[PDB]
Amino acid sequence: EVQLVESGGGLVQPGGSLRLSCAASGFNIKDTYIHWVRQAPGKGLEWVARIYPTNGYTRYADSVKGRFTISADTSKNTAYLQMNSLRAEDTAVYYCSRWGGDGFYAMDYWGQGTLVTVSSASTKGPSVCPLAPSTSGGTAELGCLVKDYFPEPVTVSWNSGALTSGVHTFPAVLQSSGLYSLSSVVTVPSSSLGTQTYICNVNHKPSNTKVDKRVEP
Amino acid sequence: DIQMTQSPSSLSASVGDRVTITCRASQDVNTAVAWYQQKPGKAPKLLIYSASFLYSGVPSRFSGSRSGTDFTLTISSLQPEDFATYYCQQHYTTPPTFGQGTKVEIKGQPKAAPSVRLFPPCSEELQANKATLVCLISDFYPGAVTVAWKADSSPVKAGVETTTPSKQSNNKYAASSYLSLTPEQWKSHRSYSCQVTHEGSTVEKTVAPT
Repeated sequence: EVQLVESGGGLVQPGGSLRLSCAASGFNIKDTYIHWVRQAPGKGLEWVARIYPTNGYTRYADSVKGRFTISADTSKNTAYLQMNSLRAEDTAVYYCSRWGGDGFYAMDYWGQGTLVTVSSASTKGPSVCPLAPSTSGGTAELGCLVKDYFPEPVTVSWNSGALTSGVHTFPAVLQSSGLYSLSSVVTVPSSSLGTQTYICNVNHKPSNTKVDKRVEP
Repeated sequence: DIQMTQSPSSLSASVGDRVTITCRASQDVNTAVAWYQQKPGKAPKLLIYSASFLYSGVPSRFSGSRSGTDFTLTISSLQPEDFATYYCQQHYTTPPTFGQGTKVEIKGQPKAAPSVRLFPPCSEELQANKATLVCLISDFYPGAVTVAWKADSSPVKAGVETTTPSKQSNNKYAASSYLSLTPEQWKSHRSYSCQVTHEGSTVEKTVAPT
């Protein structure tokens, strides 16, 4: 039936440029209006632009005028958003959608969305710090702090992936600085402290960073 | 622009409840109003268009109504797949504008209390003349928590960074809070505390320059 597939999202820096595509199948974009709508992380929906591919006529929100161009190619049944002069505030999931057709000005079909992140932060590997802990004959918590990296993601393992029970790697905080930090914890036997070797292996591919820290009590 | 003011911003409901969600337009928009449903990681889906018409395939427990500038979505008997975020939109003019959303959430019949784990700074940071307390929070439902930091007994305003809760694979939540200190501050006090409030109940952990 009707489908809208988008592509072209990415990480870009302020002032940069990106192009999104919205490929329609199961109907003809000539019959209707195509729209872009965005959703910032944790926020609501904001309309960006619209085009009637039959005649090329466009409308924009003021927040993007002179920056973004909406266009269509009917022979490819595809609409585009040329995003120039990108700002941090443009960071969002970008959806295309269509009007029903005729008077039907509700948006009855939406694509799956494509993430666009705009940030002036530059790649930085994390610094990794062991977190040291005690209930005798009970359990203790140890961990690693993975501080000040960019961009996502990092992977953490313990003992090169041998140690799995009791491991919990937490989702990162995005700091006001624009950098991420996260932590990984393991709950271990108190009786094992000072004797068992515990090593966290932190991997940040964008910085080509591979760090192993031994955690002592 | 036309403002769509949606309320409430969230509500927790039981299966079978009658739920009504309200949206006021800042001016007349006639009946040019649509309701959308959105779930995590998915696109919006149209439920209701022209204020009160049910889009094709949408279960008839959904209804929409209009009274002047007041628009309402009613779910007559809430079903499990109805737990989601709802948005109103005016499409009367350009730009079309959306409400700010209502999250309809599963009420935690047995609520699940968080585990809290608190760590003092690491030496490696202290030697670089830095300090971070790490407060790690897991296995809680519902997925809302507030974090307060204490130096001795004094509330700590500055240097706090806290994640929004994120859904674990078991459908409970995890979150972290980071307090940035100077070594000076860390050592100038007897204790720092991380206090987590979930569903009105507090779990506190303390650490000390020890």
